[PDB]
Amino acid sequence: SMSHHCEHLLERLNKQREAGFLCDCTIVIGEFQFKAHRNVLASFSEYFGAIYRSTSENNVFLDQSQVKADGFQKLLEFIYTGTLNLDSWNVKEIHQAADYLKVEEVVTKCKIKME
Amino acid sequence: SMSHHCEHLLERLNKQREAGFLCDCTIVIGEFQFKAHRNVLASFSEYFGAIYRSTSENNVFLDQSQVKADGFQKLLEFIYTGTLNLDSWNVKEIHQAADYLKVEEVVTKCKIKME
Repeated sequence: SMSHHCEHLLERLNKQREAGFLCDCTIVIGEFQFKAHRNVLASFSEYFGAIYRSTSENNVFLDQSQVKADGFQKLLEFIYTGTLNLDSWNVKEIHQAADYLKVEEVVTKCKIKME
Repeated sequence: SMSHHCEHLLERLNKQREAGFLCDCTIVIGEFQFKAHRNVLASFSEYFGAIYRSTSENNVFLDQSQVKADGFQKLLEFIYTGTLNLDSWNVKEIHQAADYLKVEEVVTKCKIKME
């Protein structure tokens, strides 16, 4: 019932994101743009949460010298699915994205892996 | 991990709602107003979903002859917690709200109960 309720929610939220529906955040990293929901990002990222206490601008432009787009892609997918498939090649970038954006679930999963 | 992920999300989304944070929907039923998130409402209510394909107005004014505020309160709490505590006195109104707002999880739970 509760796994069913919140899993329903998460699937729908991810369907909306993939459809570009109600996405009130656009995250920019160089020539990459990502559509998402501010309430969802705030739920997992202290960086985005701190931002949305400070401005109503939808667009957040990230420092590309601090976050790789491919890292953020995997991080966003994790936020919207609960899935984090970490391997030797992507782990550093994903770690870097989650550390910069303060998504501590992932940071810890990464350094655990990095061993 | 996944129950943990989506339960985290849901708790945060409900904390945000109770704080009046990022709530881009105000639902009005007579002299009652409710703050919520449009993406969350759309995930569970075909009525609200159909609305957000049609307008960008945040406020939705409901027909109070079709939905009681106390019914909608319990329905909203369910949406944001996964919890639906139905008893003889509230079940009709909650049913009426979920039928009008097409939240089929609840409609069925109600008529199941109503036996």
